[PDB]
Amino acid sequence: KENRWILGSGH
Amino acid sequence: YNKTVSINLDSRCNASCDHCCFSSSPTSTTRMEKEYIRELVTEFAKNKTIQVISFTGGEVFLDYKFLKELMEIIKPYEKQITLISNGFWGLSKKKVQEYFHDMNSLNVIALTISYDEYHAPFVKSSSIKNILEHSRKYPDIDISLNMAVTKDKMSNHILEELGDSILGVKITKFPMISVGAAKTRIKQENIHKFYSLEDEDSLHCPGYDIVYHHDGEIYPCASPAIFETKITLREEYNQSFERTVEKLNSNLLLFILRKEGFKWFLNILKENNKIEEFDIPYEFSSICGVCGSLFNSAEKINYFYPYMEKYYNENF
Ligand SMILES: Nc1ncnc2c1ncn2[C@@H]1O[C@H](CSCC[C@H](N)C(=O)O)[C@@H](O)[C@H]1O
Ligand code: SF4
Ligand code: SF4
Repeated sequence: KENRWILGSGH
Repeated sequence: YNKTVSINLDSRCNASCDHCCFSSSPTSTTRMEKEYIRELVTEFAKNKTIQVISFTGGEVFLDYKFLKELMEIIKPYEKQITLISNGFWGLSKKKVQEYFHDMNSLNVIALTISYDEYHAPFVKSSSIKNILEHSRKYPDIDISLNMAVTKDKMSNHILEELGDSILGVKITKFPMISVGAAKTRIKQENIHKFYSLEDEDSLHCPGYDIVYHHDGEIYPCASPAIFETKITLREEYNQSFERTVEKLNSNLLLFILRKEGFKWFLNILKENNKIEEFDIPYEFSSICGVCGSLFNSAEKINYFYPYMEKYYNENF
C-alpha cells in the first residue's frame, strides 16, 4: 500500500 | 493514526539507485542527530498507544550497531518492529545468521528486501538469495521482496536469477514516483501511466501513517511523493507524539483530502485555470503522483487556504 511504500510491513 | 510510527534513520546509503526518491548515496548528509533519534525511539517505546515502530532510510543496516541499539531500547517495552533493506549485508551467510537471530530476539515482525535492476549495480543477486533462504528458518518474520520497475527495466531476469530462494516470499513489482533521482535520471516515457486527471473518482489517499523523516520534518504518510511536499506536522524541535497525532487529526487540508479526495483540489485548479500554472501532470503512475504535484510548494498549499476556510465554515 502507498502510505507504507518506503517501509517494511507484515502480511 | 496513532498505532504506528516510522523513523527515517539517515539519507546515507551504500547504493545510489537511479530512481531513489531521496537521491541516497554514500555521500548523503541529510539526517537527524543520533541522540535526537534515541530520544524519539525512547518516547515511542514508552508510548501506550504505539504498537509498531518502523525503521527506514537510506540503508538502516549500514550502521547496524546503532540500529541494534535502537531495537534494544524498544525491547523492554515489547513493541513490534518492521525493517526495510537493500540486503547488502546478505553477502555473508554468517552475517545473515547473526542478523536474523537479532531480529527474532528483538520482536522484528516484518522485513522487506528491495531488489530490482536499479538496486542490482550495488548488491549481488547472491546476497538477496542468502537472506531469502535463511528467512525460511524464521516463519514469524513476514518477508517481502519490493521491486521498483520501469517499462525498460521490468526485473524479469532478476526474478529468474533469484531461483528457488523466492519461493514463499511475497513479491510486489511497483511503478516509479517521479521524485528525487527518478525525476532526472529516468525518461518519463519509461514510467508507467495508470491514471489521468479525468478519472478523479479513483484518486483517494489510502490512509495516513506518521513518518519522522531524515530532513527533520514529520509527514502524514510514507509514500515517496510526500517528501517533496510542504505538508509537515512538525511545529517545534521537541514535539511529543501526542502533539503530532493531534496536529494530524486537526489539519484541515488533510481532513479535506481524506473526506473529499483529490478531486476537491483538482476541481478548484480546473475552475480557476491553474492546471498549467501548477504544472499538474496529465497522467501518473499512482494516486500519490497527484498529491506531490498539488502540494510540493508553499504557494500551492496557501492557494487552497480561502477555499478550505469556506469549506470549514460551511461544514463543521
Ligand atoms: N522514486 C521512487 N518510486 C517508487 N519507489 C521508490 C522510489 N525511490 C525509492 N523507492 C522504493 O522505496 C523503498 C524504500 S527506499 C529506503 C529503504 C532501502 N534503501 C531499500 O532500498 O529498500 C525501496 O523499495 C525503493 O525501491
Ligand atoms: S532505493 Fe534504497 S538502496 Fe537504493 S539508493 Fe535509495 S535508499 Fe539506497
Ligand atoms: S502521498 Fe498523498 S495520496 Fe499518497 S499516501 Fe501520502 S498523503 Fe496519501
